[PDB]
Amino acid sequence: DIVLTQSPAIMSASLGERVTMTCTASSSVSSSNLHWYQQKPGSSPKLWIYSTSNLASGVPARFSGSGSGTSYSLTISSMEAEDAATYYCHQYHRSPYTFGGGTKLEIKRADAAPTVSIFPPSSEQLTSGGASVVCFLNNFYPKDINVKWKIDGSERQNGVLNSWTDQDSKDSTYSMSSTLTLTKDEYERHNSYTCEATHKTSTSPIVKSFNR
Amino acid sequence: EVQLQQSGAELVKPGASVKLSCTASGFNIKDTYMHWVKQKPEQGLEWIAQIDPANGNTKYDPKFQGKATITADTSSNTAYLHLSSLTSEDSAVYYCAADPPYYGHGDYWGQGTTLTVSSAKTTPPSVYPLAPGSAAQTNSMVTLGCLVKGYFPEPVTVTWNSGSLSSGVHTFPAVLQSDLYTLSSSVTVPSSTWPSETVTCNVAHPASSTKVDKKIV
Ligand SMILES: O=C(O)CCCC(=O)Nc1ccc(CC[N+]2([O-])CCCCC2)cc1
Repeated sequence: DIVLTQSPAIMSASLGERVTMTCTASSSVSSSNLHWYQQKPGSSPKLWIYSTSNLASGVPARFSGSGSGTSYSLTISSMEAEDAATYYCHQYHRSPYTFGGGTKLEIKRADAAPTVSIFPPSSEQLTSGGASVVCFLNNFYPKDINVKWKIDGSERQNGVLNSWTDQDSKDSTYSMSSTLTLTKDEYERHNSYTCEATHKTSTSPIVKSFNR
Repeated sequence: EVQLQQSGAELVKPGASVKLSCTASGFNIKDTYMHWVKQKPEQGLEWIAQIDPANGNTKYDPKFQGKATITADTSSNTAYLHLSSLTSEDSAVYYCAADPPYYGHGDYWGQGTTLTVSSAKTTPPSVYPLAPGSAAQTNSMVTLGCLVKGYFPEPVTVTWNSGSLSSGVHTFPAVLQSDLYTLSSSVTVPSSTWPSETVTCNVAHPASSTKVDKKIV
């Protein structure tokens, strides 16, 4: 029940940049019982800093920790690509033991407009009585993006499923996939299917559509 | 190496129960404290319970009381986590962890045990090709795709041209829609060599022992 709050929730850092993130406890804890873990998608959390300021085995010298009482922080002298991950502070002071909500550290790169591609349902799908229209918005930056589905002058909200990829290990971009699914009938009933993407890289939306 | 080895992935129907195991090598669990931590899909970490294997004493986060039971066996050097009356809220990756067993080094976490609670039946995916419709005026490169839909359970394995096409590929995290999963994958290749050099999407679903090859046309 000692609640741990991490700030910010998400943050980007250009390579070489100094980074600082904080962890605040609802009640004071011994600095010897406040730890930090690093986690990367697909693997277990790994001890990063123990007892507030000590680096765990193999952790780079660029990392550091500070604090006591209710206020703590983790600092990276100079940001490196493999520092990108989620860092969780943890208190092993009093039970129930708790973890902060985490700070997801991403890599800051130059903005990049999304590559949008729309795809009509397949005859194979149509034969089974279904119709999914897919739209890919690939390799863009930053992650913020809004996708709108328009069928014959009507915004289509329900029946859309979106999925985002983790920041690309090679170019630090993000990709998104959006799928609008209707029955075979609804789909044959309309002819204009549009996927509209609004990204900060441009004022006007990127538009991709098809007919029939 | 000192390490914690957990039992395999679990796929259980709601209302059932399951017992996960964690076996230590390189140190005796009776010399430290063993824990179980839960991480819900795409979420943070939640401490579940603690046990001192030397005397069996336990500690539980109040919200898992009546749901989780931690135990340990020093003769097998194994810690266990029992979860009853499973619900979808129990689906998560469960990690066992040991406080540092030796001076000079940190703690140890197992590789994790994925637990999926769902009543869904094993269902193979419907693989649909995503080829460009309009005249397609994207000069140097073209993006194609594959829609892997309505399958259970996870995972599915998606490759392009049997693993030969690995660059410019984006396989998106699956999404759950009505107990069944759906995912998509895109691949961008030179338009100069498509459709002359065929692009095939290969989807494999282990649980249903299916493997479909959908050629983009
Ligand atoms: O790394 C070194 O050189 C010295 C090791 C010291 C050290 O890492 N101590 C330390 C580190 C982590 C913890 C937390 C252990 N814990 O089992 C983690 C899972 C949740 C419950 C608590 C407790 C103590």
